[PDB]
Amino acid sequence: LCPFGEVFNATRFASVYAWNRKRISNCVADYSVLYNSASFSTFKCYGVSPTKLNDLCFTNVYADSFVIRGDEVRQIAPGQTGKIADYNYKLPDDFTGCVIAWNSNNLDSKVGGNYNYLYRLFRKSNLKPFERDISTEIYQAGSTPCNGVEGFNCYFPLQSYGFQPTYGVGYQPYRVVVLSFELLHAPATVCGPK
Amino acid sequence: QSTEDLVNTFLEKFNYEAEELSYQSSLASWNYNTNITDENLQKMNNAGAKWSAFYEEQSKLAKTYPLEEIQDSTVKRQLRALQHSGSSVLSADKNQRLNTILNSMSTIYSTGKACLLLEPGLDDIMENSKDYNERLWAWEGWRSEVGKQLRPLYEEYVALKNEMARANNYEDYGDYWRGDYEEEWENGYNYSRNQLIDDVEHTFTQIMPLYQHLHAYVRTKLMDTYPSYISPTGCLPAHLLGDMWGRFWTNLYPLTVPFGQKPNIDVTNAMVNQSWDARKIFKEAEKFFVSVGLPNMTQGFWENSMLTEPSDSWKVVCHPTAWDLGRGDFRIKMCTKVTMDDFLTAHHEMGHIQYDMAYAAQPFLLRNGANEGFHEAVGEIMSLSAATPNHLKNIGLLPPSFFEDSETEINFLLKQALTIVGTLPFTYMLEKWRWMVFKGEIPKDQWMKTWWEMKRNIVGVVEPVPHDETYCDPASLFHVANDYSFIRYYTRTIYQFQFQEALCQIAKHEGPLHKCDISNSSEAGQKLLEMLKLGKSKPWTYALEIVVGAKNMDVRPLLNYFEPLFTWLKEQNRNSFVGWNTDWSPYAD
Ligand SMILES: *[C@@H]1O[C@H](CO)[C@@H](O[C@@H]2O[C@H](CO)[C@@H](O)[C@H](O)[C@H]2NC(C)=O)[C@H](O)[C@H]1NC(C)=O
Ligand SMILES: *[C@@H]1O[C@H](CO)[C@@H](O[C@@H]2O[C@H](CO)[C@@H](O)[C@H](O)[C@H]2NC(C)=O)[C@H](O)[C@H]1NC(C)=O
Ligand SMILES: *[C@@H]1O[C@H](CO)[C@@H](O[C@@H]2O[C@H](CO)[C@@H](O)[C@H](O)[C@H]2NC(C)=O)[C@H](O)[C@H]1NC(C)=O
Ligand SMILES: *[C@@H]1O[C@H](CO)[C@@H](O[C@@H]2O[C@H](CO)[C@@H](O)[C@H](O)[C@H]2NC(C)=O)[C@H](O)[C@H]1NC(C)=O
Ligand SMILES: *[C@@H]1O[C@H](CO)[C@@H](O)[C@H](O)[C@H]1NC(C)=O
Ligand SMILES: [Zn+2]
Repeated sequence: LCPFGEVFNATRFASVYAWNRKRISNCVADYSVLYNSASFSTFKCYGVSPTKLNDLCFTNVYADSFVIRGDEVRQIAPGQTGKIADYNYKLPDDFTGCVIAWNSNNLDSKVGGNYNYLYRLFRKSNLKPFERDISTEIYQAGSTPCNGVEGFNCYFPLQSYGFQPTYGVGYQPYRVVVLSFELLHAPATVCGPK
Repeated sequence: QSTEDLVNTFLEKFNYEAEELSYQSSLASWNYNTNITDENLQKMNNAGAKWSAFYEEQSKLAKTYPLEEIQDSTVKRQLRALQHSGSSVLSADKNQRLNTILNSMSTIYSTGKACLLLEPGLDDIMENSKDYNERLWAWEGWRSEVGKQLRPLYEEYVALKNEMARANNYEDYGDYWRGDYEEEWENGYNYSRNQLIDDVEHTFTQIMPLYQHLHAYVRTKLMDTYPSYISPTGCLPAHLLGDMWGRFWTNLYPLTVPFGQKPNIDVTNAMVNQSWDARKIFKEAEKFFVSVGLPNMTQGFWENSMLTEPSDSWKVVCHPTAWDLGRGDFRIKMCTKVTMDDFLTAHHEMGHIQYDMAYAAQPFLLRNGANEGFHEAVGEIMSLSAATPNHLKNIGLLPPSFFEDSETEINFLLKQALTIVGTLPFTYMLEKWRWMVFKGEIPKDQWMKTWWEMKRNIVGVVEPVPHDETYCDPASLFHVANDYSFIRYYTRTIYQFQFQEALCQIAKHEGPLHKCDISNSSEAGQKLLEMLKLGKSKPWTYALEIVVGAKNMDVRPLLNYFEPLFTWLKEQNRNSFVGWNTDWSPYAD
């Protein structure tokens, strides 16, 4: 009987680049309370339908929770391209799991400008599936490198969203949680009756 | 490693670092206009200074990239927009002097005093008073007091502006202004600056006949007030033009009305009967804009916008404006009332808001109009289409038994003509004088002797009192005392009718053009949003050709709009003389 609730309604969510990982094992699964939330803008489950959840269950489940914009929600999907889908968080082509997002403008805004959420816009190459990098090295653009400190033709690789209450709809903050399964040799434990 | 590679990275940082410093300045400016206090001014000034400093730093540091190697089309023009800005870099010592001169030149106009300040009392005499003597002294006095102190300051202004223009490999300061229409493309969509002088000089000949007729009636309808004071074959004096300088003729309507027994189309009483309010007006405007296939208004529009007088004793200006603060923020600010006049402004501002929403997907540097006239021209056709009898009857504010009379149409056409057609010779003359002066061809010692020489020859307005070279007439205008382009209106006037003819043709309306309507048509709006979404990503020749199908301005649509008025007026000139003579003087008969 693992508490799926606290994963969703947690106090603070992390930046996109430092995407948190939660591991859940040796418990039961309760998907009714997630379905009856009535506050999910996107509920796209890929390879997931409540019809056949009662015959096959998995061993361990991983959860990822972060905060993104409103127009970047469509980029959390297999094969999508853009900025967040190749520099921050990529879903493998053979992905079996669920993505849930909801609006959370009422909690993460300030009239003076919230500056505690960051995203990365430059890199040397695309990120491998389920790969992370929190490197603070100054990104290099030109052929000639700069001596560890930026200025001309050198750029810091992180930029912050200035969330404010009176933005549009595609710029309002959104909270996203992704659930994925694993099929290793551990005993299949996460599945419940009724 | 190519130059394009560095350019792309440099631009992708700017596109996001400008969006905050613009938003902060927009919010600071909006809060002051909304609340007006003694403390918001400092915040607004700080935000503006920060944004200006950031822009000036980026524009200077972006000049190390040569333009010759750029291959992509839009990427080159983004840097063209970024680099040309900040061209006012000639000398640090001279910059302070120029700024002080500009501020001093602007100061006297703001603090002008004449026995009554310009806005409260001085405007009323020129706009409503019908006394000959009262205007006769006032028109001279306004130039004598305020103007004479502005003449010596304006001498160095033209020289400094010419030096600034020559700094950037231009010819004269006029050519610097003429660069808002210059574009470079393939053989079919290229525009050169020196053609703009010629094209306008064409589009004024074809309007020459009609204007002449408009010069006749009024001349024979102003005879009654002054029987033996002005000659019946000469130029109209300036002080009897219904305005201080003569920009609009719209206040001569009570003096020259053909049929005063038929009231104009007014629905204010019907609105009063049904107890309308601001929200009803704006919902009606939203219905009008959504019926033509355009999208609707976002949720925050009704919550963040100010749409009425604040009656809590706080001071506001609330001059009608529409704001696109940035990043999904759209607001409209206007003191709403319960008269018919605000019904047109409701559509006029919504047009600007829709045009702003259209191009939000373009990069930051491309979020504007095609040129300096498209943005305002888009919002006039909505007011034109929302003031027709058919729309008023369809909405419900008008009884179904109402009919249309020929005299009503003639009076409406004359009322619109006195506002639109009468402002074209003045607008053309002012720009012609300024361009010639900036070129320096006109001798400095005969400026007045040249200026009035134009007035008789082009617009046919004669001064009441002879003047020497001490005076400086053009400085009397607000747009001249401050550095501002004056050629926008000439283009906008033609563009609005150019668009209206095509849209009405696509809507398949049968009858004369002035009785058109574009409601209940999802095709015209769909075609319009095809160009509105472009923004500045393509030159304005493509934007024009997408809708009308041509590449240059044509004044034929404007002549087709006023065909009934022209034909009906043509009969009244048979027992009259049309034209003016440059032979009469105020001092000698
Ligand atoms: C996460 O925490 C919130 C805390 O408010 C839970 O919200 C409650 O939802 C139930 C219905 O599911 C209501 O009856 C309660 O009144 C709500 N608030 C309270 C006081 O708990 C939410 O249900 C939790 N998450 C999940 C998935 O159950
Ligand atoms: C747009 O490009 C055309 C290209 O042909 C320019 O046409 C020039 O016209 C002059 C005058 O006859 C010729 O001497 C040139 O040889 C033509 N070609 C070029 C490349 O200059 C035209 O002047 C350009 N500008 C406009 C406003 O049409
Ligand atoms: C709105 O228009 C109606 C049109 O009839 C007005 O109605 C009459 O008003 C007078 C008083 O002003 C009453 O004595 C009559 O009985 C009303 N009805 C009729 C049939 O004449 C009405 O007053 C106007 N104003 C409002 C706000 O209702
Ligand atoms: C634009 O947004 C408005 C709401 O701001 C939409 O209006 C609603 O449309 C639905 C259509 O079924 C009606 O049931 C509602 O009563 C309307 N009003 C409200 C207050 O919700 C409008 O339809 C949207 N766009 C269009 C196509 O006009
Ligand atoms: C504007 O500022 C004053 C002073 O702080 C405040 O009382 C008022 O509520 C604000 N807003 C309005 C609607 O005037
Ligand atoms: Zn406008």
